Amino acid sequence: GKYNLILSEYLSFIYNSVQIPIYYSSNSELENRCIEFHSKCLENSKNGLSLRKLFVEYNDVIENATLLSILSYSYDKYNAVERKLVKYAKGKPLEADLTVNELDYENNKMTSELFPTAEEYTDSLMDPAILTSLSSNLNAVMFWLEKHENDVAEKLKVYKRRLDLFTIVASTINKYGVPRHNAKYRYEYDVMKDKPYYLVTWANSSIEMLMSVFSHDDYLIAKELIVLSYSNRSTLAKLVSSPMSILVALVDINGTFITNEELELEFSNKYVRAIVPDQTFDELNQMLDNMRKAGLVDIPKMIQDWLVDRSIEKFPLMAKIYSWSFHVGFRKQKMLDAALDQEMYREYTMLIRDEVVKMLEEPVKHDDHLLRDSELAGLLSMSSASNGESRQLKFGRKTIFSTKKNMHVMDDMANERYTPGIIPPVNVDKPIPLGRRDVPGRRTRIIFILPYEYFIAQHAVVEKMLIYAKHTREYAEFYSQSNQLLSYGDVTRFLSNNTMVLYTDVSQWDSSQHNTQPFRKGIIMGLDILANMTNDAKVLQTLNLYKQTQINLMDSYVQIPDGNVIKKIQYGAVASGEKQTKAANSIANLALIKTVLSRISNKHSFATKIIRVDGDDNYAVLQFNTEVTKQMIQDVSNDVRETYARMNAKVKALVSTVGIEIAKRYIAGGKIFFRAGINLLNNEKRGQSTQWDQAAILYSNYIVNRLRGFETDREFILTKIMQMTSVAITGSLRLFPSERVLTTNSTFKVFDSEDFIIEYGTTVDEVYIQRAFMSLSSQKSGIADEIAASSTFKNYVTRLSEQLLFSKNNIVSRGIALTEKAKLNSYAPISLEKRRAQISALLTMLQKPVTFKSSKITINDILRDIKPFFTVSDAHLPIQYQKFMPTLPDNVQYIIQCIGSRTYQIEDDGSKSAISRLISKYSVYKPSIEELYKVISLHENEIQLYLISLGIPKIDADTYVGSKIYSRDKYRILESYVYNLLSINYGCYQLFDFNSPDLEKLIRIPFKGKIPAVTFILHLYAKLEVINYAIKNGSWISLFCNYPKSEMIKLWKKMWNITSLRSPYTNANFFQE
RNA sequence: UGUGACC
Repeated sequence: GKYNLILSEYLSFIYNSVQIPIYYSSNSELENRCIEFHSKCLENSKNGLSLRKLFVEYNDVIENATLLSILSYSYDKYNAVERKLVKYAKGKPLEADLTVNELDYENNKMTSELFPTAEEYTDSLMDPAILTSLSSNLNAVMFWLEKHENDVAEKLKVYKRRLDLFTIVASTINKYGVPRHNAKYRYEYDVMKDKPYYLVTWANSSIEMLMSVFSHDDYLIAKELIVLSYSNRSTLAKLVSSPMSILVALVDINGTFITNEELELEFSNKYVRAIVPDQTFDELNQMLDNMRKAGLVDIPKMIQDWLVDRSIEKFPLMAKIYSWSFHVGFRKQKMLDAALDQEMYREYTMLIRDEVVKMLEEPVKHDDHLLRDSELAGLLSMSSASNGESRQLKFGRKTIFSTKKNMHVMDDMANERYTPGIIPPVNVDKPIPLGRRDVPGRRTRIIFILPYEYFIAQHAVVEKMLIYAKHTREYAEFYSQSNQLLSYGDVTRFLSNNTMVLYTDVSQWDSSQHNTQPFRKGIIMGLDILANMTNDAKVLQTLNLYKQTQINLMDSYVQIPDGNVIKKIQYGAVASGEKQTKAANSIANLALIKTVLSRISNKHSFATKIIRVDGDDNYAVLQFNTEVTKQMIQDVSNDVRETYARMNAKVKALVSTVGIEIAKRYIAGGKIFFRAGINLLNNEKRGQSTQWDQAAILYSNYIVNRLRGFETDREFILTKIMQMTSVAITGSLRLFPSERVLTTNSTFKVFDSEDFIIEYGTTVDEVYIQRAFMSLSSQKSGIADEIAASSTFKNYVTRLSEQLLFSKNNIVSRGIALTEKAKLNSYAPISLEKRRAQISALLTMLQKPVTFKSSKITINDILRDIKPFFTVSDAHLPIQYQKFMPTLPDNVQYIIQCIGSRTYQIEDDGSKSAISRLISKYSVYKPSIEELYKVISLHENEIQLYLISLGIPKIDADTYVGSKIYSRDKYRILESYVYNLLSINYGCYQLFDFNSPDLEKLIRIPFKGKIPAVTFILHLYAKLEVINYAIKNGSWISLFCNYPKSEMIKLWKKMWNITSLRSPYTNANFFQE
């Protein structure tokens, strides 16, 4: 409940010259007492009278009623920031060292010096792209500095380390003033021309870093990064994190977890000697020197100290730096520079061609329907993103312009222009428009925004490839339902004194031009073989059109902006934007390592324990018939880089016997680590989400970092959420939502009152509000209705339906309509109509919570039903598992030491249900977990129709609707749907083994009948309650269940009428991965 | 309609 208190200290800090608490209650009498109180407060305020008396008079409302929101009548003029900052600006401002960055515009020159005129200006290279101001970040940091002014012992030392660093930011800002943002949180020319171009963005990164400082080591790290980053905006992060790829090969393995035959983590007390050739030490030194040459002092020393003994026990500091390096910010170059950098491949292409065959051989040979109706599949999968050009579009009786793909496909069909048979050119005549990918530390990469003919032509084939990968282990990122802990265990598995692991970053090869030929050619060569495997007109065309996208891209041309002009240049590299990007890249990176290993074999003899491709890295574990020596590693390493060299691939290739480091994960000393570098106060690009949506994403980002090892003070995050979630009524009237409003599991949830613990309403008031918010979940959009009524639209839906099903529709048809009415949301005009409505709705809600006919059941009610039938009792669980993920907080790690961990994702889509597999053998349709959920619960005769209506043959549609399987699917669907509503795959829970024998011990559930649905939810509700108590208390409890039999039937019914909830918190989790 | 692919 501490949020509602911290909220007032904040407003009482920001505004000084009133606050009007607004309460509400599910109880009539108490509510009028709330209504009355509100009034008297407004009135007294509108007379400068003390509210102290009303707070006593209505002591009842303050005690039993629920805080809904807080009114903020501040009559200043959004200033304060100006004044406030001076106190902290006593240090000497920083002076940009305009000689550190190559490209001139990467140096912190004065804005004007980069853009002499307002028409030449562009924030494109510094835009924080977030819906929160720099001004407020400042306010937030001082608010905290104040609150912890009079701290003691260690807490003070945290304040002192921060008071300093914040001076740097303050001193440097005051020298130019505080940049003022506009209605869209953008920094325009007038305000930026004076201050250094990168002032704002750098402020954001420094504040975000200093607020995540605790230990003296943090302070040392923040300090450096904050100072060097004011001048270096391009090599800092790569410099500060480059060493880590060598360090992993230094720490010895003294016990680690491995993967067993059941594909699960298991402890192995073994020892593996880290063998490092001297040459490696030189490389690591050159890296330490490079860091030094760039100003770096403190950080290099830390790695040097650690280098004396290299103890996995002191390694934590190395990982801390590795994660901090990213918080410097994103490297946003100019489209042109980003794009500018861009006989022995016989073996390499032969592999790409064969691998492409293995993945479609069966699908093709058996005239797979997916491949036949590939075009239709492409249409249902179509998104609402960009097609490239802004077309003029007429809908019904309205002429509007859009770039959306879903729009262009409709308008084009309604005019005979729809022609997926013809795959448009992407050469000099029709240059490829470009997109960009920005990341911290790495250089900017460009992206192709190809026309939809390309998606449709690739969709089906790519989905068949992803399936082959799903059950192929070399494809780490696609294999089974596996998470990263399984990949972690596969490496450590064969590590012994007679084997060495070989990791490799191939991100620079995929972008190379030397690659584009063997690539496309290898695929095409494969598509040919496949074509000579069938005679199916449908299959050969879908397979033919795919061959055409590869040929059109062999010689592509790109539209690179160069100021306010769009130069067209011939691009001879494989960029990315295709449907086959990830799959093809994986196929390629794998064919690569296979080629390298095969080559080096001629010299040395080894065994291939494992080969893996995962994103932009690939790796292998080799076994030798003798013991590995520092001289053997060197020899293998040289011949590997040398092999990569003869292919003209600029790639980083290292060799060790204990660790590996790749973009997604890194294994040091037998343990697993995940870079904690998600930026908080700066975003890659601007989307279309709301501030509320962004508040949730910030918190979501907070959580992931925190689990990964980088923690930002939770009071700072809470502060930010207060700013971002507020709503202005007028210019002096600002409304701030309460803890109950922002954390309750509703459609407006932003974060969990307690980290790592998701609560569900267990009080009438909580339920009250919960039902209210839903009442106004989805809002209308005029523009959306108009277009949802237009001919071109209805014909699209209709045309899609008539192609899919045979008999009647409705369940499916009502779906295709909506799925299409939603895609119109990417269209800003509609997006904006929606928000405006949400705000007014929410504006009147946090003013006097409306009514609601309820009648809708949510996972909340199900649980609130069960709760009362469980008896708690103190229990004890000893710690038995050793820590394998060192950065985890303590309360989360404890859980894992007691109950264990898992290496998989709990099926939450229902794809493993027989019915879903049936509909896949005959239909290109894909029902969601929520549709299968409603379907499976229909009367036997209705299911038989649905199936046959989608093309499922009677012998099969009938053999199912009765079989044991059907009855089963019923349970498995609901199981999948419920695991979905409980976020068993996100946050903290995704880590925990919910089938731990140790955990099962603490759950005593006597069967008083035998009805699966009820047995399931009771056990789950118990496992969650037990784990939550442990997450909050550090101790365990045992749960006993005495749930009646007469109740189990009432429940079972509720169970099948659950409604899913949509919210910022929910969408934040999906946005994660 | 300051917007910019695959996922």
